[PDB]
Amino acid sequence: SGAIYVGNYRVVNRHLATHNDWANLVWEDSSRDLLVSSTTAQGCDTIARCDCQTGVYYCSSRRKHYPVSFSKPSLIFVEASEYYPARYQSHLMLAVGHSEPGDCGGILRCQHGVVGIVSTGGNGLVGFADVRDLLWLDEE
Ligand SMILES: COc1cccc([C@@H]2CCOC[C@@H]2N)c1
Ligand SMILES: [Zn+2]
Repeated sequence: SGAIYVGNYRVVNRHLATHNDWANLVWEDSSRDLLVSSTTAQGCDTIARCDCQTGVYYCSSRRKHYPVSFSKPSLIFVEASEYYPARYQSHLMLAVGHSEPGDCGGILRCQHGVVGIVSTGGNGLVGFADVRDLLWLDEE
């Protein structure tokens, strides 16, 4: 589980979005596993605006933050899960590292701020949904 809180936006894994999120939906892309809902309070996360390929992600299933190299956001084939059929997830970054399903929402961060959230992985990989193209998260 986990979320990014930037301005009056909450960014979650689409597959973990709650009832209030949809009701309060701003934007969702099933192909990115992202959902942004509206918030009453102001968030204090900074979104990275960069092409960093190194960062640190939180792994709830190890209670540990791991330094990782990761691929640039790409269209990647992702095996079926309980939440999605087998399909090409867009804007997805892979690293070698431990993840289990429940680690989705863990932040990946570089020196510039939040890069993305754990979305997929397994067999020693972890996939992160990029949020760094979502320039509108920083305004309105
Ligand atoms: C971060 O998310 C993860 C991490 C590990 C495994 C999975 C699921 C396990 C079931 O088969 C589909 C996926 N590979 C997701
Ligand atoms: Zn960066």
